[PDB]
Amino acid sequence: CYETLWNKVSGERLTWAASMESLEFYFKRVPKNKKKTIVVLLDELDAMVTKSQDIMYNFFNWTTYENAKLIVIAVANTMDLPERQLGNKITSRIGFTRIMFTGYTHEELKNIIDLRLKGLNDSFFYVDTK
Amino acid sequence: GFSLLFYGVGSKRNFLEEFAIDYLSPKIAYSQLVNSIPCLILNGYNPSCNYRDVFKEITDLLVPAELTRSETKYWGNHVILQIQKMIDFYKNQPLDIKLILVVHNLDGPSIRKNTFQTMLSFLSVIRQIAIVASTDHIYAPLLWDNMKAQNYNFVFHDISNFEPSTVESTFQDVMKMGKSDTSSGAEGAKYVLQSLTVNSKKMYKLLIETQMQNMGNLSANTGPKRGTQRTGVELKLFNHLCAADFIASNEIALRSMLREFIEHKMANITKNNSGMEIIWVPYTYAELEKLLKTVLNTL
Repeated sequence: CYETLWNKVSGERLTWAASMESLEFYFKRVPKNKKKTIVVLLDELDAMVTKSQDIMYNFFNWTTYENAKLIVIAVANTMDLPERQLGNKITSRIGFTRIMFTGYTHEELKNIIDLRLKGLNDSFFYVDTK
Repeated sequence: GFSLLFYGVGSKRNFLEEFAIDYLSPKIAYSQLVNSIPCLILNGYNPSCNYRDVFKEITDLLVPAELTRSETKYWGNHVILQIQKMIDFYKNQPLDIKLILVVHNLDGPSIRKNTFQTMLSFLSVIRQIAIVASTDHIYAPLLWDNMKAQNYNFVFHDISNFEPSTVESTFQDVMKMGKSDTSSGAEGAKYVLQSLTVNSKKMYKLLIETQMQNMGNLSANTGPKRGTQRTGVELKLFNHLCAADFIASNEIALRSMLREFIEHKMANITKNNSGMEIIWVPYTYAELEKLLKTVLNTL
């Protein structure tokens, strides 16, 4: 993820140990007039943090910087994944919002299925019989 | 060419380093005619005494010819195979003592192992280095067979002096009368924290608390598992943790106050299979939370 983020930012192909130093110099040292805001989506954040939890800290700590213009939308499965991996004092220092999506009710499933059938339900087709 | 073992009841430590430093080392140097012989002394009552770090020290003093490719025999042991190259080198050198290795408590907890004794026996064959050793345990001669007693060829001396052993009773808790498991090394770490800098204790407290987060996460187990590389903090993430709490100003001042824990083996630095440089504390989880409360959290 360090390689692919720094490649999308800069167009440069570096190794991962050179990409996180490239990103960390990018977010805290480079001025706000020279950069562009970056909205990165860390999708399925469970899979990145299973072995060493060094990867969830860096993306969240980069957002605490003043010069950084970084919005990490971190979508995962469980709600306690920040507090188990990082700890209590780190997840209070970052100060991120915390949304949970409850699974849909049965009346919400009906307004998904019948919403994808508005152009075809109760409608007329031309079928040839051969 | 005799190695020289001292046994008896009482501490032999103040005897051994007064004989080897004050008497022995100036008088070999005068008899070889300027500087004295280097006297590598070796605290074997320390349960963290590693044989690869001792052999790292000896090759800095002798500077031997390191081991060619035909001599490294398909995952051969480079520590043993370089001593055997060193014996064949020093069988033709002039008979001059140029190192005095002084082993306190040759039957101590980490040094009574078979790989340590095999190192020191083959190293005792070299007549250019003089072994001065000591033993406390009463079944200590059970530790050398006919091959190791040949390479050592000790002459034994009884020095009973009824000394207290107040330095040997530091790596091992005396309030518990000796059931402190003797091989932890964390009780001897408790003594080291008591006289440090407050900025060096705030770092080590931060290192303990962050690894204590990783042991309770990864193990999912109350029982005593001793902390290894998986639970350790990596070094570049640790620099961000101690810059927010104002311990270290940069990477170099962090590495300068880490290495004082590395030389005492209270913290280890090694790299994983990706290049992450992990820093980790070699103690169990129960010894890590006891140490956090008794010396570190009083501020």
